[PDB]
Amino acid sequence: RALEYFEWLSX
Amino acid sequence: RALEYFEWLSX
Amino acid sequence: RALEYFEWLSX
Amino acid sequence: DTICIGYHANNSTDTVDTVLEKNVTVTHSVNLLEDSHNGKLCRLKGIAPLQLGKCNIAGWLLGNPECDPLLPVRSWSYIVETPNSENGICYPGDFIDYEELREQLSSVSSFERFEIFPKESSWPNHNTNGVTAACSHEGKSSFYRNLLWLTEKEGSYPKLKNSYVNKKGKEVLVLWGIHHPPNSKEQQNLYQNENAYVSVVTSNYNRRFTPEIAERPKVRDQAGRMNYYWTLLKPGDTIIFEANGNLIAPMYAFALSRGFGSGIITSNASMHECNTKCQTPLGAINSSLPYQNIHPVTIGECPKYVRSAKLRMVTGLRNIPS
Amino acid sequence: DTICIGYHANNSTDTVDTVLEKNVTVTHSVNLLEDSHNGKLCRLKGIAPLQLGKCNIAGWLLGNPECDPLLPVRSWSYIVETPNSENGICYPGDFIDYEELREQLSSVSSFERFEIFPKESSWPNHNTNGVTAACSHEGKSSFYRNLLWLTEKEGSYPKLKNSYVNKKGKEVLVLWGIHHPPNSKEQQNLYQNENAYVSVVTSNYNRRFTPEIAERPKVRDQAGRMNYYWTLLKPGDTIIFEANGNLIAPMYAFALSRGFGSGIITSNASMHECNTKCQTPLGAINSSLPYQNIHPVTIGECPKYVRSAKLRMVTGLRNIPS
Amino acid sequence: DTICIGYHANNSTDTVDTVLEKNVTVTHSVNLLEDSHNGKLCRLKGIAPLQLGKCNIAGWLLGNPECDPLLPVRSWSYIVETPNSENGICYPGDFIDYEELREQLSSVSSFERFEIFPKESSWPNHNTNGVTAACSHEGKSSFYRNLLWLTEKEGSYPKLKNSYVNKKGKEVLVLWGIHHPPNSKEQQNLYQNENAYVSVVTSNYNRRFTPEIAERPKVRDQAGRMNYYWTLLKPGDTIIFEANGNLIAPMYAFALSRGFGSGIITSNASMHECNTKCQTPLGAINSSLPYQNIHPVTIGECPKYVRSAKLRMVTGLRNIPS
Amino acid sequence: GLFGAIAGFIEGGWTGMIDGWYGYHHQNEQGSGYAADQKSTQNAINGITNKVNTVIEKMNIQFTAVGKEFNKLEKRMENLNKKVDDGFLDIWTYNAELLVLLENERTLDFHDSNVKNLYEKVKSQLKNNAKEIGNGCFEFYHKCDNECMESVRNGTYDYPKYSEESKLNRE
Amino acid sequence: GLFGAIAGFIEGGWTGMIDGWYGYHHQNEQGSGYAADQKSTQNAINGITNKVNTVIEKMNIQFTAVGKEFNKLEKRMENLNKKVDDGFLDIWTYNAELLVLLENERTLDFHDSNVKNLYEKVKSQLKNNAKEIGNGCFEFYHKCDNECMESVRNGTYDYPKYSEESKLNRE
Amino acid sequence: GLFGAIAGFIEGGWTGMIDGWYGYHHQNEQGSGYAADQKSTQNAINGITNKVNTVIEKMNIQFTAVGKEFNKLEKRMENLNKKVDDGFLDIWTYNAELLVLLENERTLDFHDSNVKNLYEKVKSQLKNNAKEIGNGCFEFYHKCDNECMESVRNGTYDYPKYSEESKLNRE
Ligand SMILES: *[C@@H]1O[C@H](CO)[C@@H](O[C@@H]2O[C@H](CO)[C@@H](O)[C@H](O)[C@H]2NC(C)=O)[C@H](O)[C@H]1NC(C)=O
Ligand SMILES: *[C@@H]1O[C@H](CO)[C@@H](O[C@@H]2O[C@H](CO)[C@@H](O)[C@H](O)[C@H]2NC(C)=O)[C@H](O)[C@H]1NC(C)=O
Ligand SMILES: *[C@@H]1O[C@H](CO)[C@@H](O[C@@H]2O[C@H](CO)[C@@H](O)[C@H](O)[C@H]2NC(C)=O)[C@H](O)[C@H]1NC(C)=O
Ligand SMILES: *[C@@H]1O[C@H](CO)[C@@H](O)[C@H](O)[C@H]1NC(C)=O
Ligand SMILES: *[C@@H]1O[C@H](CO)[C@@H](O)[C@H](O)[C@H]1NC(C)=O
Ligand SMILES: *[C@@H]1O[C@H](CO)[C@@H](O)[C@H](O)[C@H]1NC(C)=O
Ligand SMILES: *[C@@H]1O[C@H](CO)[C@@H](O)[C@H](O)[C@H]1NC(C)=O
Ligand SMILES: *[C@@H]1O[C@H](CO)[C@@H](O)[C@H](O)[C@H]1NC(C)=O
Ligand SMILES: *[C@@H]1O[C@H](CO)[C@@H](O)[C@H](O)[C@H]1NC(C)=O
Ligand SMILES: *[C@@H]1O[C@H](CO)[C@@H](O)[C@H](O)[C@H]1NC(C)=O
Ligand SMILES: *[C@@H]1O[C@H](CO)[C@@H](O)[C@H](O)[C@H]1NC(C)=O
Ligand SMILES: *[C@@H]1O[C@H](CO)[C@@H](O)[C@H](O)[C@H]1NC(C)=O
Repeated sequence: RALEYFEWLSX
Repeated sequence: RALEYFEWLSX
Repeated sequence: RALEYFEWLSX
Repeated sequence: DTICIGYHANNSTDTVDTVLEKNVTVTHSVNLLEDSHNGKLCRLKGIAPLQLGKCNIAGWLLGNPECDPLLPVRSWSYIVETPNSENGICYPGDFIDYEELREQLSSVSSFERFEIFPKESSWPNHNTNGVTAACSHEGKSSFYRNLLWLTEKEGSYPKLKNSYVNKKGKEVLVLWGIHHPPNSKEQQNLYQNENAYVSVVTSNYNRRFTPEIAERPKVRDQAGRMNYYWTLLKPGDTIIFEANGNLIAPMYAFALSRGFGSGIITSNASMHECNTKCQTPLGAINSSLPYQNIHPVTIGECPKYVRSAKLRMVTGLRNIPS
Repeated sequence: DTICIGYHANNSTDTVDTVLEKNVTVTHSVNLLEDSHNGKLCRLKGIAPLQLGKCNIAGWLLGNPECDPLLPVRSWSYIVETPNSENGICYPGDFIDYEELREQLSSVSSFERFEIFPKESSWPNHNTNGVTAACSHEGKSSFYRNLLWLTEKEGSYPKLKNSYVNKKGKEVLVLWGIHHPPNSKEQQNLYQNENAYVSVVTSNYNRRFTPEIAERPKVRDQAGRMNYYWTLLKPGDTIIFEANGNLIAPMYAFALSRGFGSGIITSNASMHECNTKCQTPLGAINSSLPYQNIHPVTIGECPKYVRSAKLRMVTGLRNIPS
Repeated sequence: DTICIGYHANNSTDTVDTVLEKNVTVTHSVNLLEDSHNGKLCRLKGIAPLQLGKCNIAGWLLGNPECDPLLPVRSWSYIVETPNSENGICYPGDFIDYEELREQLSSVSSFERFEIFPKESSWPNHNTNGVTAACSHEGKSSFYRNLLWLTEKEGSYPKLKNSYVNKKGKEVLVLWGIHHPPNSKEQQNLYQNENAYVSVVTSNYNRRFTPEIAERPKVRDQAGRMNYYWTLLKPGDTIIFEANGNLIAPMYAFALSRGFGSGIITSNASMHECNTKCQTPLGAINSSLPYQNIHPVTIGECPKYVRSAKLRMVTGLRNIPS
Repeated sequence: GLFGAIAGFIEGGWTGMIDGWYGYHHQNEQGSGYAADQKSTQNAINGITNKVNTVIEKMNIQFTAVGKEFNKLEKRMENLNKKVDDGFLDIWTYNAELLVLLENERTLDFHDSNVKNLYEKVKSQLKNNAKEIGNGCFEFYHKCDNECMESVRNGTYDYPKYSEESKLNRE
Repeated sequence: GLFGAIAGFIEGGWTGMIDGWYGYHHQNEQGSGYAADQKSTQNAINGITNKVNTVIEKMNIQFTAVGKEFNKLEKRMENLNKKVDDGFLDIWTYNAELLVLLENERTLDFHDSNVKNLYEKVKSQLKNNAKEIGNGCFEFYHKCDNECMESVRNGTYDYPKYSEESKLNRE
Repeated sequence: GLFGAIAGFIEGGWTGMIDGWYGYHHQNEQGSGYAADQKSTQNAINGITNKVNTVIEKMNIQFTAVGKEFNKLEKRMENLNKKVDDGFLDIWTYNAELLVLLENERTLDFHDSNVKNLYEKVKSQLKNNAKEIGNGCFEFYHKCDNECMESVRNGTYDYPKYSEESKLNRE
């Protein structure tokens, strides 16, 4: 899984 | 259960 | 078990 | 002028364990492990248990003469056997699928003992007075209260064929027996046919039994054997017995009612005038605690059994009266 | 001039539970519990299930006439029975080790129905046209498609002895039956021998069957009985049937292939043009979540079943838009 | 002048996992998972195992000629079978309740092989020299060391009836066999009675065996069969054999002692001069660690088996030599 | 403990504070005394009540469970039934003991944290109008009567009101 | 919470900080605004990602599991099979619910700790060139333009550069 | 970490401190050097020893457990026995791995807390006789010889004794 909660995170 | 350890608690 | 990591410990 | 911040302390000597440290004295704490019982057999949710006295399940079901006779109808919440049950099968032999039968009885909540085949009335042209010393009562030789030893009458054993139609509106436990003489001489003297057979059928049960004659080591001073069989006759169904020898016929049978939460336990304790929600072989538990270390065998609504000696939760603080 | 340190907040209304506190509104969170299904029977990894229609396993295997005939060869990923399976054993009697047979079929992935003993060709000097009303089809009296009721021909039932050598390169499920007339008159009229017997042997199977005649309560208007037997004939091995009466002979048998991940389920749902990796009796699950509260019965790669109503993990912060 | 507060650091390269982070290098740590074995079969608490060599349990118990003969009395801590056990049942047939027998042997710690029915002395008026090629030894046709093939002598097979009274003060495992010829011609040539029977009784055991003649596929070049039976004769009790044919009589029996912690394992490894507290089929474990990932099968006092590849507990600090 | 207050820079507890878990002691001209903080005590009670109740709730009611019997030719099934009973028992004994240990650790830590947080709340309220004299105590640089004390206890301390006098005494 | 920041001395969250979990708000002559701290947000994301993924990983794939059937003379075996299924189900329901509760508690604590640590990092950077005005805010004793603000945010604040002016305003 | 000391405001560890987990480094006229704090190291050792030992104790001795055999007409019982063995194995593998992860997290946190608490203990002992120069270090406003240093290390630092000289240097 990946936590895409913010758009600058690396993964 | 209820923890009646002090007499002013609300429950 | 005993953790003998240092030589002054008590156990 | 000063103000200080601090915390509670009291005289408590309660100790709890943690991961980093054992045996910590705390101000408050809750015990989660029940370890007390009342040492008595009690009613379970207002229903008394079925106590078999001197009998085990086999002795009660076959009708062993030594065991005091129960009322015709009983209802219970659990069944109790005593550890030293001396009266069970009194005439030597195998009781087929006995364990399965116990497991059936584990969900039965009521029985009605009724006469399925009346003694003097159902097996004409046969003797019904057969008794034995292996099943003695008050010194005299006797026999199972629920079974009937059919033998030859006036030098002849005519083929019998009788049936019962179940109109009780409940399952009917029917038990019977098959006798195996040690020699052919006794086989002839009892049943007058060397090639005898027994047949028992219902809509879903179908079995045939043949005498097997051989000399055997004495058990309870008997070289002969007696094999015990049973079946549950469904409501409306019909059971048919047919034989020309060796049949230990049914006389009384059991109308059975199903229930939940019951079971069979072996216990020493005595029945008292008391009620509980949880019963163990050692005594009854009255608790709302989540765990108990009293006994793995439980009937009713009980805490979960664990091996732990202690399960105490801290709620207060580390107690430092210093 | 000022600088402040703070934290995220948003409009989210997700709530999670903790130990010290229940029902906490948080900014982010992940649900770990799958609770949705599509309500359909689907293909499992691209392979359709075996649907038995009006039949259960017994009805399909014996060849009950009421059940539409399947294609000669089938391959499946799981077997589906319907709750209301009216067509099973149509002629009354016991199907020995039936449960064990179901458990065998639970790891079978393919069958080929082939004629092991051709009808007019294998049992000479015997009649093969026996039918019954208990196994009716389109009103008329009929019989199992996979079995053959051998009876006397021209007033005689000669001893038969036939055999099959397994050259399929796979296990072969062979089924047969043993008939039990209610009286000796019918026994004679059908098989012309009162002392009949049936013998079935392979390299590892060895059983002998004897007619047991007695009057029995009517089941499906039949007082007679029919006991059903089966064995798995290993590749290269030979099965031998030998009888002088009462044999309900095999006519069709099953060449079987073993597989993994299969099973038998009882379901109401319908087959659709769809594919899944996880199938339950209520419907298919398409999820990668670790838990599911939909059904304990699963076929394929499924999440672990739990009783929980909610399993939600917080990832964000305690949400305080105030 | 300055003073600083800091923490330990060292050159360690131990890594552990946490929840928030994987693969953390730490200064100290303890491994809880044992993954090493010595690859040998050892003594368990000073007692050597029972090795069956070329035999499995069946071959050893029946007395298969191919298997080297063991000393008359043995005591062990666990039983070892080899994966490729070629010598078991050498004459084709079923060994009834074989699995149950293995389970009985799983708690046996000692046996004494003694002559229960001496060869030339117990079955007068019968031949005792029967041998077969299915049980060959050194090329020649032979037979089980513990059983005796009784056949007709001088054109007659008189009814035999022999018995043994158990005065060993321990349970006595008695084994016997029942032969089933492929035709009645051989039945007559061997036992001179077409209606033969075998009867075996004790105080709690009671079984009768009847020859069932039919042609069968050849197994080990044999169309006949031989069914093997067993019973545990309680101390003081008496076993009685009675037959007029087909009895494969007992000659040697086993006096058995019960123990704890034993079991049966299949292993490849070899016995060495070594001792252990924990034995697995792959080798012995000498550890006090709580877990092991070596093998699910364990004998003795062993760590709990887990599938884990790694279970390492940190005790020191996050190691930052920078 | 983890937060360093209980059995830390606040060495011991108060037998004299009988109406709460966490509290105050004050000393001024009008006299001295103990008074528990109810806001924090009641928060801790709520938390720990919910913890205990969940430990109880997670364990379902154990309904009827009795032994079975097996004949002399069913040893394997008997041993399998025993294996099942013993396995489940091991697992539940393990689970119970471990859960109690873990939660006990966390509970003591929780208390420690509550005491530290209360201390810090007071400190941040008082600022430089008082000095930390160790052991969790503050010495005012001004006269603090009962009303002042109570303003500190119920979180409404008026720093500017005493700022001047405090500055003078602090010099 | 355990560390006293979230819902503590920093009362509420910021709906206006949309690009991260933890962050800053600033006010100077050039204007005001929000800016999340990526170093800490990205560390927290890494951690919690690894936590979620392990909770998922520890649960193996549940392969095929269906019921069995038993005849009327196999009641004991049927009840034993049921006992096994119900036991395993109890244990897994327990394990799942408990693990989720524990980890949730620890996650909220983890966030609280991250916010506190960030606050302390800033405080230690600023020293006496600014004053704590509560609610997690600092008031500078000097003019702090966008460049200064950014130096604070990316951990390179030059204390000596503003030490004099700050000393003067602090007087 | 949770308390912000290890890999926090104290960036790295000391290879030169070989006699303990937590400790001091000092520099004065007489020279410089490392000396571990035994009171805290020995407390941590006691704790972690008790943790390890309980993890071992909670796992009972695994007594003899071997496979059983079933004939070709006992497939259901064979699969039920297998189901039991596999279930118990799943549960114990899960329990072991999870317990080790949880306890590892808590252990690192525990260390972090010990280091922070030690630092705070020193800080509160020194007060304004020294200044925090970051990285866990203190710079004295007075001469601190070996005896002074040791008084700091064994918790008996005499603040009034150096208060004047410190006040003068601090000016
Ligand atoms: C656990 O802690 C208790 C204290 O809470 C210990 O009991 C005390 O032991 C001392 C030393 O013998 C006695 O003087 C006290 O009277 C005891 N108190 C009570 C209430 O009995 C106990 O020794 C500790 N046990 C272990 C195993 O550590
Ligand atoms: C759990 O918390 C939620 C809030 O996250 C509660 O739901 C709110 O309840 C109030 C009071 O009735 C309503 O005004 C809000 O509209 C509700 N919010 C939502 C999103 O429904 C809920 O009552 C709490 N439940 C329990 C059992 O504590
Ligand atoms: C786990 O961490 C270890 C360090 O403790 C990593 O091993 C190092 O990897 C770097 C990069 O390849 C090498 O330069 C070092 O020599 C390695 N150290 C050792 C002792 O082997 C490892 O890569 C990490 N593994 C994972 C899966 O994260
Ligand atoms: C402790 O003191 C209380 C009074 O504060 C008293 O009621 C109680 O009995 C004492 N408890 C014990 C266990 O000595
Ligand atoms: C159980 O014990 C409690 C505690 O006194 C009591 O209130 C209750 O009446 C008891 N119930 C029974 C059925 O014994
Ligand atoms: C909350 O607000 C976002 C915009 O910030 C919007 O996209 C979303 O739909 C809202 N969510 C709910 C559940 O109201
Ligand atoms: C399962 O659902 C996901 C979500 O839309 C989708 O990407 C995938 O194609 C689906 N797979 C199947 C086999 O239904
Ligand atoms: C690390 O250094 C120590 C000496 O401080 C040495 O004894 C040891 O062998 C080294 N360990 C490894 C694994 O390199
Ligand atoms: C097990 O290994 C330890 C470690 O060397 C040793 O002390 C002990 O003697 C060994 N015991 C046996 C029985 O091998
Ligand atoms: C504490 O503050 C409250 C306001 O919330 C105030 O009304 C009260 O008078 C104060 N304390 C007292 C009782 O003086
Ligand atoms: C923040 O510091 C970096 C150096 O790591 C510097 O290059 C950058 O210019 C600073 N902030 C900005 C963008 O002014
Ligand atoms: C540290 O304090 C102790 C008193 O507990 C004192 O006796 C000792 O001399 C001090 N340090 C040294 C060794 O100078």
